[PDB]
Amino acid sequence: HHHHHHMVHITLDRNTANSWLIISKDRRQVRMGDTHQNVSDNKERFSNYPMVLGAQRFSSGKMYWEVDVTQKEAWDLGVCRDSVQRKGQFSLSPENGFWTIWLWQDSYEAGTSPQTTLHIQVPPCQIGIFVDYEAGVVSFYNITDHGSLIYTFSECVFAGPLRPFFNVGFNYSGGNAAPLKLCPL
Ligand SMILES: O=C(COC(F)F)N1C[C@H]2CCC[C@H]2C1
Repeated sequence: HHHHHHMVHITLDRNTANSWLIISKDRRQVRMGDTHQNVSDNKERFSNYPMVLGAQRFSSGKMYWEVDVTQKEAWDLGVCRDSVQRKGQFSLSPENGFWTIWLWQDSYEAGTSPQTTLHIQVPPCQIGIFVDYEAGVVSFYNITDHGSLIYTFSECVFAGPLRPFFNVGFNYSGGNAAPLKLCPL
């Protein structure tokens, strides 16, 4: 792909984080803590899952960023509407305002309803995410495999401002403690 020139500097929004997340000082890395991180509750925080949003809001244009997923067993990545549900249980789907892929139990899937199997020969250590607001496109790229396409959501109905979306996953296994990291431009 040739989307690298639309690179944007994403930072994480502490106020949206689940209360167990630890966001680095530079707001570029997030991981699961082993306990509540001693913050007050607020209506923005994802309550049920280890999720956080980027601070940036996008309503036009083309945007690209990269995320490091090295040695994680489980995670979700993509974009979502600014007005997604924060509290209780929900599925990741375009109907609920999410355009995402994930790793879970040694398989990669796109967050369609129902979910779509992905065909990845080279397990990615870094994922590129491209959004074309006007075209209604969200695409995912395998940076470890020379930028190969993973998945394209097209005919997207955003229906609002978009925010970068992250889920570090639970760590029931003890094998999923590693952070998500926003990679330098
Ligand atoms: O955004 C989409 C589909 O495009 C892309 F995601 F593949 N949508 C929005 C959802 C609400 C109506 C049915 C669902 C279709």
